[PDB]
Amino acid sequence: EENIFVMTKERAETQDIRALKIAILNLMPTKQETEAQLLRLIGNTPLQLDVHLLHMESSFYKTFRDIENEKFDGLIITGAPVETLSFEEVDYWEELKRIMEYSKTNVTSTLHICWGAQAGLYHHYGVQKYPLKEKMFGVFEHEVREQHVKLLQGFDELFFAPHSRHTEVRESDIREVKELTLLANSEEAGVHLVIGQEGRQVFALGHSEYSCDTLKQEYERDRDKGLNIDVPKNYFKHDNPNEKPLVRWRSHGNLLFSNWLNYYVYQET
Amino acid sequence: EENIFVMTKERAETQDIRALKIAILNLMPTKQETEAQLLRLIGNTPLQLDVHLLHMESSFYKTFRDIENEKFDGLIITGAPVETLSFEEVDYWEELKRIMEYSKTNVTSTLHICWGAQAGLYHHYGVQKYPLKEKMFGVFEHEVREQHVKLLQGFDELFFAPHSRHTEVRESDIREVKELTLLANSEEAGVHLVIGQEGRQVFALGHSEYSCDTLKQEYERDRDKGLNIDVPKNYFKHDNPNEKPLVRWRSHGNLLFSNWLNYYVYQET
Repeated sequence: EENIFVMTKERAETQDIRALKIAILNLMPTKQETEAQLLRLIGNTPLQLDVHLLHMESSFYKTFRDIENEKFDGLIITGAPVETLSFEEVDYWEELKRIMEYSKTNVTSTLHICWGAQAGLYHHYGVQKYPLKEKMFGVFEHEVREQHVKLLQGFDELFFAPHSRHTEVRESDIREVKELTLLANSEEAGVHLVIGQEGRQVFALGHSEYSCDTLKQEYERDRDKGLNIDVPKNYFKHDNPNEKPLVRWRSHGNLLFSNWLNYYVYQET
Repeated sequence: EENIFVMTKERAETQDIRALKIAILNLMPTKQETEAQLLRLIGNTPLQLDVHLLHMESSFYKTFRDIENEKFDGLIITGAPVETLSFEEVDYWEELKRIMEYSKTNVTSTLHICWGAQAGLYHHYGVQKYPLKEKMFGVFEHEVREQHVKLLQGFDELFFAPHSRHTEVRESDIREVKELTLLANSEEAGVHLVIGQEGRQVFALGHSEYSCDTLKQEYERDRDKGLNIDVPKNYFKHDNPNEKPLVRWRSHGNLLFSNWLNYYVYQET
């Protein structure tokens, strides 16, 4: 045949797509590290992003007051160093409730990380947290629990993710809630990824956003405070803290944030 | 402060980038499956791709004759069912030599898969292949051997990839070649990813392009021919062939092809 056809994979015409409006609520005291991590991870999209930084009310930062009449495509609520308290004992609990209630109506998809996820689950769905006898601490094997869920687009069926917490939510408590769907659990570490109301909320209980040495730094920090803490599991070679950490969770951290931004924060029509 | 700044991750301005010209040389007899797999995998880029299908000389297909005066951004040379023969005994060896020589000068980066990789290594660098006493067959853990190599951008330090072959190349033989750099090996399966001349050639000895049931189909095909073949390793749960395969290699198959296309096939200036 004289005229041969070619296969053309059409370029992504994202040029004319309106920028995604994204807010990050950093509840951390070690503010800079978290911000940097999340900023790298949301680079995982060809789309343009306007990132608004927020914090509580006890110069790039705003408060809920400044945005309560605004709408966002996405919101990230980080973890916080308050997990051993009852939710209501946390100083800023009432302001956090206003933000989370606001998120139902004014944010397309809100991503909750670690304690922020527990807070979101508790407030929105009544899921309680519970103390662990020792810290769930290391990198753990997870398994995908749902097929054909956009958030898990491209995930390996088995994948690694870090956890760092002295508390937990229980699979059984999440199972009871119709509006929740369990996406990824670990035989050892339990619940990691959960989605609520079709992605209206995304909850990540582990710390997929962690960078290379985060667990290492936490280990040494706690060890120096004189805490009795074990080496993070499946992190150091031979459990030797002088060794370079093994990074097995990087790819699925990128996939999580990329799929969130691409399929949940961005909506068509 | 009255004027708060926002962080903006700028959208990828790939709109005005010329389409990447890519050729796929399918040496397989089971032609359609391979083509489909590779086509899905090269969808992993926001860039536009013109894909030209080629085959040997013993309607979307062309031959080397049609393109010998052309230049390509990228070329994929698949594997083939001829691994037990000496390279020179393979019917189309001489035409394949012309193509591979052509690739040095007329293709920016050529990706070689499985036997195609052995052929490329042998022809370009004198690396010989050797018979295995039993088939290297299953999904295997690999480790990254080089930091800061674009092809391994976003890779976990440990990752899974399939192998399916009764022959091998040896790490030591690859080590001797200055123009070759070993990127990923496996304690069990040996050499997987190698790069030659700064990405001018990329060699993948394993089969990261394999889809879910490929190893399953091969197992049953060989078992039915009356061959004595073991269950693929780390593939079926409990080594039970009636079970759904475990897919641990999907993410790094996508990363491989995405990084190849983005950082080796596409060049600036």
